Amino acid sequence: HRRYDDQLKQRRQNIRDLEKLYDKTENDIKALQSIGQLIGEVMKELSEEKYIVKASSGPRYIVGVRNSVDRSKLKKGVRVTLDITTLTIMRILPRETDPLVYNMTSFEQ
Amino acid sequence: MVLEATVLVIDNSEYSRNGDFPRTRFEAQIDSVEFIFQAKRNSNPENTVGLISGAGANPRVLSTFTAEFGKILAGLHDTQIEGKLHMATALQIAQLTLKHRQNKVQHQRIVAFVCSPISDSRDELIRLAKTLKKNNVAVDIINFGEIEQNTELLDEFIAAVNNPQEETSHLLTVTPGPRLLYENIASSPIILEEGSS
Amino acid sequence: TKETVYISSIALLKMLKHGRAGVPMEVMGLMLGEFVDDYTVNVVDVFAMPQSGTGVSVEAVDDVFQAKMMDMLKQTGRDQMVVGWYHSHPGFGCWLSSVDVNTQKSFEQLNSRAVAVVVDPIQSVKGKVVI
Amino acid sequence: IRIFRSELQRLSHENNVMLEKIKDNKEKIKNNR
Amino acid sequence: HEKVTIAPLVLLSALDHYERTQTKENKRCVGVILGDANSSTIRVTNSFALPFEEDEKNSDVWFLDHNYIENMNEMCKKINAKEKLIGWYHSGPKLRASDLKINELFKKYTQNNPLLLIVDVKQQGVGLPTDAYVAIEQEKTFLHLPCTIEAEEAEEI
Amino acid sequence: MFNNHEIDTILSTLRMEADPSLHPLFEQFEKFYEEKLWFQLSESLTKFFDDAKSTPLRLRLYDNFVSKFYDKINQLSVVKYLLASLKDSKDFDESLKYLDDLKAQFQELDSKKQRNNGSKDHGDGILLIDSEIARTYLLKNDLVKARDLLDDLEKTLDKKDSIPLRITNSFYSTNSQYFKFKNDFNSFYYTSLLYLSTLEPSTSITLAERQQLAYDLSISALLGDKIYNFGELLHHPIMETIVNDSNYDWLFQLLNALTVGDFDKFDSLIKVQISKIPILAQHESFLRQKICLMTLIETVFVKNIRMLSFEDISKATHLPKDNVEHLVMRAISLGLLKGSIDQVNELVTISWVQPRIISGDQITKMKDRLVEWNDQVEKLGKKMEAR
Repeated sequence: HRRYDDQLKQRRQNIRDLEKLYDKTENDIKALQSIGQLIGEVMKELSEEKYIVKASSGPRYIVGVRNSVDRSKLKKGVRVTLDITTLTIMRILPRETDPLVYNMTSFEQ
Repeated sequence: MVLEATVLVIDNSEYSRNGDFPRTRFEAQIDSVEFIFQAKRNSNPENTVGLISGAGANPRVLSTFTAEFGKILAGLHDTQIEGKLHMATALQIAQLTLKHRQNKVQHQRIVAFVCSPISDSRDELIRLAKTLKKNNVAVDIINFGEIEQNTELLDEFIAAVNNPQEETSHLLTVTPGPRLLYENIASSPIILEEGSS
Repeated sequence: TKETVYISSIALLKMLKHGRAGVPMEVMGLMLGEFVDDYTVNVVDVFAMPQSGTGVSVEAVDDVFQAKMMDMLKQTGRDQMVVGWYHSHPGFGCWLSSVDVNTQKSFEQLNSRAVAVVVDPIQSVKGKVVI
Repeated sequence: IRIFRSELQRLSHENNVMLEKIKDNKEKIKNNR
Repeated sequence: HEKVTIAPLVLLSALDHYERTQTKENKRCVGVILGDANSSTIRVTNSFALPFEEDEKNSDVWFLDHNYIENMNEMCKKINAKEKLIGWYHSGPKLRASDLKINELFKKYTQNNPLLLIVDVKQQGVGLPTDAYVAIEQEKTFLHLPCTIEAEEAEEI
Repeated sequence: MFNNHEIDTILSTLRMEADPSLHPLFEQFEKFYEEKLWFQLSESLTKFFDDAKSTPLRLRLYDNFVSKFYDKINQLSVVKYLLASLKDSKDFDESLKYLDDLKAQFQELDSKKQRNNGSKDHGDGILLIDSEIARTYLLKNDLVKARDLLDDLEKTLDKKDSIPLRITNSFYSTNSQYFKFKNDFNSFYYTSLLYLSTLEPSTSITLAERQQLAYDLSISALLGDKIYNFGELLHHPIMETIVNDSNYDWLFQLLNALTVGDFDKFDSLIKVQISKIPILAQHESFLRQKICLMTLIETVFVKNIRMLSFEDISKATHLPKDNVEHLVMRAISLGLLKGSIDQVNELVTISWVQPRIISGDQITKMKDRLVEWNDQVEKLGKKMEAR
């Protein structure tokens, strides 16, 4: 009676403890296949769907947008996320070069 | 000893709202799955047991043929106690389940439980009995119902199929209450004994 | 005559979808169907393989994953004869895959008429569709 | 009596069912490193 | 609202399983769409068939293997991680009583509202050879979402 | 009928090992009601086909049998009948004394089996607590304090999703008498429409409650200016299931009253209760004109040109030119219509808003667009093709 009661609780606790560990492994391996992106800075505005930027990974390349990309917030000198394949602006990033939270001391309150 | 492929049928009906039978019900069907699987897979290799449900919410296939009963017990979980009753639906599903199967050229066997008198149609169940006879299908029917059940579509379904005993169908009646469910089935031709070819 | 590969509608689109992940990375696949020399050449179904740590080599293909998948080809009507192994590579001037050497020489032992297909442009896409 | 024995044997096999998922997940992380 | 985006890779893939299996008017090929239903734009980047069997005598009799459903979805994760279960597709020009009973199967492993797709090999009348519908209840209530087709750069060219 | 007097007793004296711990007061007090067929919450099986409004005197006994009901049939017998059927007792003296009884018993059921996945069945013990909360605080403290607790019930309906629709019915059941005692029956009319859409299997109702239900449905449409009119109640199987007199005929009298426009037929057959409020006579003028205002674009009229003068609308509404100008302005102000009004050229332009369920007059006029456009296919269409 009481012998199987102690093993019943120990069996259930071992399942829930290992379940959270196996769920993290399955979720982590799904993010390891994602494709990276490039980074560049806008030099001068060419046209609406066509821009002239300067990439940080190499020389300059003519770029553009893809879908649901805001073209109103894109100005000269604004750091943009460049696509590797299509070579277009995807995400929107602020303007920074050297880290300001490491080389520069940053503190709150 | 026993080399075959057996499909299990777990169904619910208007009479599934009970569970007074010894003290209970639906706990005997789950306990009967563990006895059938251990008497087959452990007896001889290449023994796979499937599980289908032709009642409750929707007449779907719970667990197909495999070597582990974990997915079989998972199919019994999250099942409506009270649901629609179609017995003849599960008969055609089990035939299509045995139609496409791994490791062909085996002995087809179907084990089903009686949760109700099964009044649907007369001539429809007659053609279903003669169809399974030409394909050499083993139909295992264990009658429960309320006390005794005779002169109905269940007896007419057996009389239109089985001339031969071990090669087609059998008959078994288990009485609720303090009775051994696995012992009466073990001595019965349903499990072990003969009928495996 | 020789064997002139005829690419079906789905055969061209899946090759671009299998090599969709990364410019530098690489995948593989198996061409299917049955055909006879002097005309008929056809590829019925194509399917990819998981990317391993060895890139593309004789140990890249997984016979365990292939056998488990091959059993699913029969029930769906997808089962055909394997006519070759198609790959995806970034491409070079000559010998577009530097890690692929000993594969085709082991492939010609089973069937001497089997070929191997690689998608050339991989971000170089033009619209003449050079493969 | 029968409740503690039936629930223990059920959760004992279901623990191995969860172990069947990581068996394939182990080969997934080894190939990506 | 939401819109259904069907890639040309999916539309041409469903047409292949019909001819190779020698499917007549008595059978309808069933398959599983793969994509992302989280956002308002539903895109299907992958499709595959399943060993489905149809019975016209009883609409409640269907043969579907759940083992091939979970295995193929897990094995195809190595290609792209953006492919999950957003629903399923089936063949045939019309919706019979057997289609309503099979709607609650994939809903167990599907988080958001599943998506239904009807592939027509004949394409008789007007446009839209593939119509998309959503399955939701308050009685089953189906709504027709706008059907658009958008592919990648190399796929459209 | 001996069904509940025998089968219920035989089941307890035979199955469930030996007895389900039977009390001596069970079979002793069961024969007091004889064959009169009052089973005092007949307890599942017999209760399914047999139901009445009789007040149970066993309330101090079967209330503790819930533990016996789990192994008996199902826990769903509590939400279908028994504790859920206590609303038919019409006993207001028990108020606030059944709160701890009808709550803590469900709190034990929620803390025992059901956690996330639970065991055996699913989808139980959710609306059981929420059903008795709104029915209690509706009495005693004023409706202002009762609405504060309805916000937690309203958020549950939008968030939680369950198969049974009792969650929707139980929330609007108390909310019905909220707007019934107050003014603004437009919100009460929209609530009254949500009770009956399609339920075949559920909501067991006899001819007694159908007349009580039709009362709240009818009164909702007296002052209600939205969503068609009383004819919607006739579209549902209600008027055929109730009596045709005793102030239940208001649907038949006010049906033609919105066409002929005679107020002496309805006001003569009613009492002084609803005739004292002048607002009731005002809303009857809106629905009378809305029938003709929907004909302005395409319903009946042939040429399909939208124009209305002050003389044509005055004869249709049986109102002078001064009162018809004010009636249209008040109709648009309530959100029923849109558009503008031209008094210089005597032109009335009203945008189409309120739909209608009528049909059969649009088939001929839709053919006009079919025939007139088909002539350009043979003439203009074949001219560009044969180019």
